[PDB]
Amino acid sequence: AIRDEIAKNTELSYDFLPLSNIKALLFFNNEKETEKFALERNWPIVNSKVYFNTNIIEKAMDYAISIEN
Amino acid sequence: YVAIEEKTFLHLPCTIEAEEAEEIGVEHLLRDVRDQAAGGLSIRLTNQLKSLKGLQSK
Repeated sequence: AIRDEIAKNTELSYDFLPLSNIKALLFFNNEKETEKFALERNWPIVNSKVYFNTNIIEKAMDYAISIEN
Repeated sequence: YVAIEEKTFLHLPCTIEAEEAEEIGVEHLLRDVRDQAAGGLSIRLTNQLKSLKGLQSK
């Protein structure tokens, strides 16, 4: 219940982590539990290092038809 | 008009062809007379689409 939080935190925190740092955050004693979790989190992983990621005419007529009702 | 044989005046067509200097002048003088066209929004937006179809036809 906590870890997702940090995860759900860190997703928006910053896009870029070394794997050792993910272990540091999520309180793992293991390196592989990490990418276990990240896959479970769908996190694309690069070699220890993870990444977390109507025309105007129309608009005009829309404003009009909204006005003349 | 010209005069052709008898000898009366043949009528001819005319035009007002603005040379560039008269383009500039007539423009700059008629800046202010441009119309307000108070017709409601629907009226204007109609006049337009009419114009577009006209162009299409031509």
